[PDB]
Amino acid sequence: MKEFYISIETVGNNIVERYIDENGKERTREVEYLPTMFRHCKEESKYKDIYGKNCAPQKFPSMKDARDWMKRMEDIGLEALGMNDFKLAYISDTYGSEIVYDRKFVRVANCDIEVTGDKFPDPMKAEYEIDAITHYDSIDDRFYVFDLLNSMYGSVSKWDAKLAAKLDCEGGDEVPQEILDRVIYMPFDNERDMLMEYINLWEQKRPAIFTGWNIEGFAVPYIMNRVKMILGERSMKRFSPIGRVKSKLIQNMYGSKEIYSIDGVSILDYLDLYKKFAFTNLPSFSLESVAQHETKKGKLPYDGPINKLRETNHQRYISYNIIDVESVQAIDKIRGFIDLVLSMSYYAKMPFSGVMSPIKTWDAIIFNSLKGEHKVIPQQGSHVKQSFPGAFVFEPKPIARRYIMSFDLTSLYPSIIRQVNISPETIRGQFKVHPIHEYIAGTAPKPSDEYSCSPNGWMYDKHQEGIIPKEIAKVFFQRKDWKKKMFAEEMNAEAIKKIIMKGAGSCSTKPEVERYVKFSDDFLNELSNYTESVLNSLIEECEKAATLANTNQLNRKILINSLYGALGNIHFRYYDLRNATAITIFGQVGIQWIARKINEYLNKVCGTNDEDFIAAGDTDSVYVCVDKVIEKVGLDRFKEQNDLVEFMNQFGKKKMEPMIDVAYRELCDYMNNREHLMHMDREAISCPPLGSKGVGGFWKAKKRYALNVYDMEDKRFAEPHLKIMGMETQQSSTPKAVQEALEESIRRILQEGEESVQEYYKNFEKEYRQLDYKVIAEVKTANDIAKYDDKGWPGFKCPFHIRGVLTYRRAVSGLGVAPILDGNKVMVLPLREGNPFGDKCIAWPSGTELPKEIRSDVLSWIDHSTLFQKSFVKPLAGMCESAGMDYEEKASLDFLF
Amino acid sequence: IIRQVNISPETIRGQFKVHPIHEYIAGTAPKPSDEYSCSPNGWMYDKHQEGIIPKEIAKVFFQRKDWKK
Amino acid sequence: KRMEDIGLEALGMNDFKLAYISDTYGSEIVYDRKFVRVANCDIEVTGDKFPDPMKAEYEIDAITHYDSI
Repeated sequence: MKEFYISIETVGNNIVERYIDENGKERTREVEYLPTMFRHCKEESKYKDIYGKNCAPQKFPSMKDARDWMKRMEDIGLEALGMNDFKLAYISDTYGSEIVYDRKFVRVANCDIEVTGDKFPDPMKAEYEIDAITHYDSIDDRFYVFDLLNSMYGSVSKWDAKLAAKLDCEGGDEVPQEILDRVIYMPFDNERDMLMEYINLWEQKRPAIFTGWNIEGFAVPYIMNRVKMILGERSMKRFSPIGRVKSKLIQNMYGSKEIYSIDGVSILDYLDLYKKFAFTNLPSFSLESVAQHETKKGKLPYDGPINKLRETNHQRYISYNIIDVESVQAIDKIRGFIDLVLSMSYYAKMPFSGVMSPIKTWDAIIFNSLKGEHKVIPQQGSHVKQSFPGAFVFEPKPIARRYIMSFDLTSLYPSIIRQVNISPETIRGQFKVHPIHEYIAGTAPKPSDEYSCSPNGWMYDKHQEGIIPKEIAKVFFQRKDWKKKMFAEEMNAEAIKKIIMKGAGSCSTKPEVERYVKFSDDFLNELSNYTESVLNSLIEECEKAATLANTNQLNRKILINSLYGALGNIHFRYYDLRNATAITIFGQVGIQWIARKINEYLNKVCGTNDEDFIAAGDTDSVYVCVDKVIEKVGLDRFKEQNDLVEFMNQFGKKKMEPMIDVAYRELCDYMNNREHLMHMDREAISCPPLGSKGVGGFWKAKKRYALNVYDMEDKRFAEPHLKIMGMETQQSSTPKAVQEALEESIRRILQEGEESVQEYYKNFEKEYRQLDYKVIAEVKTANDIAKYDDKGWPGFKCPFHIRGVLTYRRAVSGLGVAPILDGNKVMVLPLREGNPFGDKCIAWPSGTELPKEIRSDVLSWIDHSTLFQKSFVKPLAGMCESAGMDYEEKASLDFLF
Repeated sequence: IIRQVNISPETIRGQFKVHPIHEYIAGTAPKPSDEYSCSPNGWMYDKHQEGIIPKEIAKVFFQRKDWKK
Repeated sequence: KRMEDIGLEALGMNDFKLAYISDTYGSEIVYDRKFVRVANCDIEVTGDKFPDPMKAEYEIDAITHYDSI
């Protein structure tokens, strides 16, 4: 196979690189790199810069020589062209051509750690002890488990595999058997031996990419702080193959935590990878909920705080962590995220960790393309931070819109990038600036005829294609090609399964198999001339090829989606404030333009005037509300929801292409570009169920609403699915039972009608009173109690939770219960005025129950009324007031005339 | 405190079972150690070798005393 | 820089001024206050606008400089 690397780093005047040799074995080499820099030249040279000026190369003998040359030509006020970074230059020059790789060869390690502690174990200080370490090695495909037997928290027994494999009722933990087939378990009596064994295990099998769920937040820091605090820095630095473990301190978002960097292994936090490369939103991003979402496999419920688990049934503890690491692997097996990171790294010819930063990725790819085109990139200009106006958010009228067709165009910012061709050399000057409303209404004349136009007052070329548009075109063509390859792989795989269940009894031999291309019929016959084992190998190969196609396709997708955020950042090598402002305000101008055109055309077609049809909207989405066409055609014509959906789909199909084309060709000739790529679709629809009196879709606030979608992007649903955001259905401040109740109420108001919501209100209101008092008690933190107490009675400015704690202490005076301690958590149950305890609330310690003697007296005297309203009534009020709806009725309007 | 507890970057010898501070304040907590000195943040420093920082503190103290005399 | 790239500790005083003082004096230093030239300066500039430390626009009319020796 081709020579492909694992990880490159810089050590002094040398480039060190861990790679895979020609025979599939891991090796390490050290090369004294000779950087080749560039500078401006008056003489004729074949190397021409971005603008077109001739430039001359220059070789250098040392790393420091090149750096000092850059500094010295910087301080004399002269510009030096090329790349300041050198690892990218080395990797680009060494390989040059596109590289191939085998995912099996690269060692992908997974880690997870469990630390028993009195208080939350703090990764930065790492004061507690490690007793659970599960390291998953890929090529060895092994779950190495390190357990600490004799800790300072009391010695415990030894883990048993067969016991854990059993069902939980006999005392097991239900770990799947194939997992225990690979669990290499080792106990340790003392911490030093276990940590040293982990160190030497890292040494023997050095990971190439070292991941885990929330790893740089809790795992990496804790392990390294503990090895520093136990063994010393001289062993802490043994993690890296080059002996360099430098600690970065910032995490400037709140300045809370610290990240780590082991020079030689590419740390890649799986939590960040999921957060950035999933396009999904969840109420909580903790491993358990997302694992349930992804693999539909939670773990057996447990009891008590985690801190005491090690001392109660440590067995389960260790088994718990063993399913912890697998869950992550499961997610990988569903998403192929590490295959994606390998694909991007080897497509951009760049180090692995750069995947975290879109700017580095884009710089690498654009430099590689330009170097392939014999050009030179400019020096990274230094600019100050000048924030530009944000997103043009439409104004939503809090009104219920029954028939609302929503749509947003594809790659808004990337498409605009070809509308204005904004590369640094493409600027051509400025023109006379009109008010923005003039361009919105089109009253301004043509800014320029032979030169392109942008609403930011600036002007760009038309015949000279920019380098950034060239990269956009290349990546977009690659994405289209790989989507075609996906279709090819899909029907090839279905042909293979057709061959499989047709039947094939013959010889066994693997033929000349191809990838990412369509399979011929004669090839299908040849595969039918092979055994069912060979057929299984063939479907495995087809599935692997399809997964690689997915990695490539979503690679292109995220590159395109990240270019916009790359261009607007200061440190990007081709930042232009004019370009960023043009991009943003052109997006605003385009969405306003299409909103106005929608209003005009819908008024003309309906025959009315001055009517507004556009609802709320973002910088790319315009949820126009169109119900006039439905009533205009005649609601009686439709007998089923499917017929109405199909009719409005045909209306959208006949309305989008011609209207959008005419509403964008004039803007295209205004802007004077080569061609208008800018276009929307009919992605989303919504409609209240036929024959019902539900509102269908309302609008509570900006980006806070609900709809009953029938068809997302031609994915029809037999029953309508509710799409909800903004409200507390997804907000975890309220309990989960009320979350279910709110989502059900939302469904009822959208679809069923008024009386349904009234009945559900009354039903839940009856059902809430007898619900268990544990879940309907508010979680609060009990602190600084002694300050707010007055001889065991409430004092000045006594907090509500502290008030409840004081009432509890008064009530449990003489009950023989443990007192509430400062810093503890308490569930609070408010009380009505006049209780024998003489106060409006009570609070009891976390994880415990109310005392039996006073439990009945409390329960008979609790005030659930104001809690119910705060946890359930609040939302309905907003939607019903914003949907022309009532949430409880006490007037007739019927009994009289 | 630095001179008495014998605290220095080189006299660290491990940690012990930390108890909550209010348990130490009332004196009901168990004896943290017998072999080396201890500090109620939950750390343990050797009793015998006087640290460099305590040594310099003692030097400066003695200079202070002789100069004031 | 070379040893830091390797990652091994480079012990010793990183600032060489302290190394010079430690090496070339060694014994307790004896000094006299009549040889240290300590200076006290004060300024007064006549100008309509409030004085701006960076602009340095006006001339200087009153300067006073006190020397100890």
